[PDB]
Amino acid sequence: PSAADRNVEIWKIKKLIKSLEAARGNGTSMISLIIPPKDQISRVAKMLADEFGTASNIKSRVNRLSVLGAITSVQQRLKLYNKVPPNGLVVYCGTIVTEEGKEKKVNIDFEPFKPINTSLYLCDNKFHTEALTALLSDDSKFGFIVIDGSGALFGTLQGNTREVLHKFTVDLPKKHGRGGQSALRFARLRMEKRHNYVRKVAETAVQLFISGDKVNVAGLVLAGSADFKTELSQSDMFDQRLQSKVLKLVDISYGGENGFNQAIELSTEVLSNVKFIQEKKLIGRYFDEISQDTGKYCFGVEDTLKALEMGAVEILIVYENLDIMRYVLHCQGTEEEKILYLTPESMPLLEWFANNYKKFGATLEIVTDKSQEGSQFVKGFGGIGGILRYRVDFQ
Amino acid sequence: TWLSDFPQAWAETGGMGLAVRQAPLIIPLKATSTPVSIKQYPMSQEARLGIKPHIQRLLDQGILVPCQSPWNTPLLPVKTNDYRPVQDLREVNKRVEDIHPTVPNPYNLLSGLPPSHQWYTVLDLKDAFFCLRLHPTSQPLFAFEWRDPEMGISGQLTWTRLPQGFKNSPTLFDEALHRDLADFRIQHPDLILLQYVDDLLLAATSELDCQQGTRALLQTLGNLGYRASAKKAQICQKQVKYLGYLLKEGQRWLTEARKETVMGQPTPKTPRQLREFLGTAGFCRLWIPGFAEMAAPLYPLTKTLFNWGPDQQKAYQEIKQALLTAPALGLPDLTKPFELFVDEKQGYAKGVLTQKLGPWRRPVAYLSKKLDPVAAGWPPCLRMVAAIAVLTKDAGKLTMGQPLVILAPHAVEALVKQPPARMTHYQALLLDTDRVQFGPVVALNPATLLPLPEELAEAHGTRPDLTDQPLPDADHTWYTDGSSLLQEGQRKAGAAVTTETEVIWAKALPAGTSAQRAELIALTQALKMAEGKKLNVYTDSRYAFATAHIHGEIYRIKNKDEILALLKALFLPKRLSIIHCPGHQKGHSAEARGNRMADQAARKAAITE
Repeated sequence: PSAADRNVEIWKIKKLIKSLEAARGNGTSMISLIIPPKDQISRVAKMLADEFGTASNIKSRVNRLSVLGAITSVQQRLKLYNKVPPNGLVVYCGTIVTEEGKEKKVNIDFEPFKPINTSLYLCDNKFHTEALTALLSDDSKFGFIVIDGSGALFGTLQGNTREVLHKFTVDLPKKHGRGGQSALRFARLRMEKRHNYVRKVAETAVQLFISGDKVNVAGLVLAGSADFKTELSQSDMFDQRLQSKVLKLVDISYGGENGFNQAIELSTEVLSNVKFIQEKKLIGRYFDEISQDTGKYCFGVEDTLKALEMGAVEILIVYENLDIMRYVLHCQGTEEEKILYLTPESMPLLEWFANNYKKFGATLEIVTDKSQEGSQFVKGFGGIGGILRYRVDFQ
Repeated sequence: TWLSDFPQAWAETGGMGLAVRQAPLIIPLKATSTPVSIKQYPMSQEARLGIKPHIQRLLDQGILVPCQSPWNTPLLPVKTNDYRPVQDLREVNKRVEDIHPTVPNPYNLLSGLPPSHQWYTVLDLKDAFFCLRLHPTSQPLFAFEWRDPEMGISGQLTWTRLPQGFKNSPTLFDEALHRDLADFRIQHPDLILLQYVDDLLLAATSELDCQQGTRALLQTLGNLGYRASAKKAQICQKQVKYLGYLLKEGQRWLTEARKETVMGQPTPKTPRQLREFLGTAGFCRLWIPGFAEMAAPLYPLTKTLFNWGPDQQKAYQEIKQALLTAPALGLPDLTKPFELFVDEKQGYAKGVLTQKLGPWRRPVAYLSKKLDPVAAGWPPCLRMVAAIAVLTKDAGKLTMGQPLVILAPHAVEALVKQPPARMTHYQALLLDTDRVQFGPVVALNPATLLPLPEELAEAHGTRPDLTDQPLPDADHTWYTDGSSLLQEGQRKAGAAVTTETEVIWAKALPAGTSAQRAELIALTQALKMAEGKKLNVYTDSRYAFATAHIHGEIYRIKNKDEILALLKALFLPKRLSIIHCPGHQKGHSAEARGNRMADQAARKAAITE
């Protein structure tokens, strides 16, 4: 699990939901077969040939041909896969109108990430992509810290149903007891025990959320009453691993378990907007790389592909809507090369990266123009470039 | 029964009219005006004989009379062969002293109507203007010659009453009628009465209130000596036509005839017909969504080069489209709370004043206005505030200081607080929150300008409209390079800003500088000499591009000098596009021929100082 490598897979789901909805055939010509993990393969082989006899009786020539050729298509395809892999098998077969007229068999078959009970089979004039988009409801584990003079709470908000973890309090003196010491002798004891309390907060957060390798929590939100809602942000008493994962710092009163529930209610929008906040941080660090003149960046097409094949590039940052295509042909004089066009005189390049980023490099992140730093990245640098490991020449 | 009950009030039974309470009218002239005697048009016998019975009937009614004036004007026949007379009084109307048309436009006259009264009664007065007398001092003015070429009768006539064609007549009539009916307004409250020149509308609560009011009103008109049209009247109806506006049950459309006058004039091509195509549509601007932004391409042809392009042929057609799709508007009711949605784009405000009908919103108007130049220069959320402000000022005319819930695509209530000049004027009538209020952020229909089910901060901003886009106008193609490494001794230090054929600008630098500061200094300089000539600048060095294209970033780096010059130097040419094309500079298409030429300028023409 890499929360970055997963976000490209979820992008490739979003682009398959765009293209399958776009394409449409003619009469009952579109099979939307989804197999779970647990169900057997010859059971499905038996259930298809069942419907082949129910599609022998149809009696409507052209669509009767379309169903028989498509059920004949999936049975050949399903035979080359021995039983079911640990996630399942999602499938889409049917004939549809493409560009310039013509006919086009699409033929899709693959393994996603866990549709356990998803067992759907539907033949129709259009595909059925309701189960795939059901995979994109996954609100991740979101962390919470609330601090007050009396005590502190640690917990989790995973979507809507709420959770709580460690209830801990630390004593610090209230008001000003002006007994047998002096005016200022208590002021020193206030920072002492506050900074003590903050360190204990820092260590307790370091223990429960991280677990070990990879941080358990996908994103954190902070909240408090006094300097606790300033002190922790500015000073990196809080940094240790999880500081980068912080979404937004919230202002609250109360400071008990009802502070928890003000925070979750003021941070419902921000937890659902992971991609947008994480985008603006990733573009944020890209622009900081140019600001410091630290030469760990690149941009434009020919400079990017250089950073890719060299394997300097750590993190690739590409706009989802790249008009560019890549191209590979036999040419004149029987040879093989790569051009990458912009304007007219194969597939998209964003699609190519999505598949092969792991090969040389090798990290990918998809970005949008809605973000005001993302907007800058797009119309300024043409929507392509990335984070590198060291100083690069080019020219 | 209505005709028998009011014998004097109706034109068909009551005879000719005569406003008995109105004294004859003297007509003030300009100091520099004198009597003008025009040759009468030599007329056809077929026409002249066709006119005579109309003139004969006026003489018998005492309206026309013989005279011997030093003024004269012509007599134009008109129109089947049934020739009726027209005078043409242009040469008089030039010489006459103007009066101020105190008359407010038909719509905003109707804006003085409530939907509490849904029982109507419309009249119009036949040969209205003739009921006002003309003081003998003024009579000679309107003289015209007449003849009979089969009788020798070549002599002068003139008017005892107010003629038809004199410029001030509608206004002069309006005042007079207003005065005559102020008596009726005082002794009949509860009813609403609307007049504009020769048209009347009597609004009532029940059918009973209308019938009694109508009777009262008619009885008065006969007493005063005005004559109403028995044919074209509309007595005690729920639905009525008035001033080209169809009313019914608290709603207000345009009558198809009022549309037709705008729809039934050809593509003008002259500055008069164009100005008066906008003039005529002006009364209908309250039904057109976003009239200001629709009518943009035509206002430059007010006053001129008359290039009627596709953008204006489109704009002229969007208006007819909008007129054909003109909806019901509600009368302002003044008890309910009102709701003004607003949007702005391309320097043009546009929005809709609505209010509650059941659980729905039925629009009352479509208010739009262009943002004035100083405001049109401001950033997006600013220009959204201005628009709200402008439409709110105008809305006030219709709301009469009643509850008002503003909406917009950018929630900008927080902005009212912090503007880092002009805001005293706005904040006055925005944050005076006795009448005014904001409401939820929301998207609008490009078409209807009504809200959509759809849910930002106003805490942002930094950079211009810079792109990586060889702009479509294609102005100066300028290639920038520099050189501060060592060759055959010490560090060279030289810049250049060329084109594909010419040299344009070049120099040397100080002995110091850096390695790649050269490229900045050359680009800064390349961006100084440009202002209203668009420019696209090609950069050989890639450090130059990025730092220069980011944007514009404030900070809380150890080379601020050149940088802070570059950062500020970029606001200078209108619409800029910094591109970077070392792809490839080694080389040669119809593009990198000039990149090559900038690289050969900054090396050779560099060793001088």
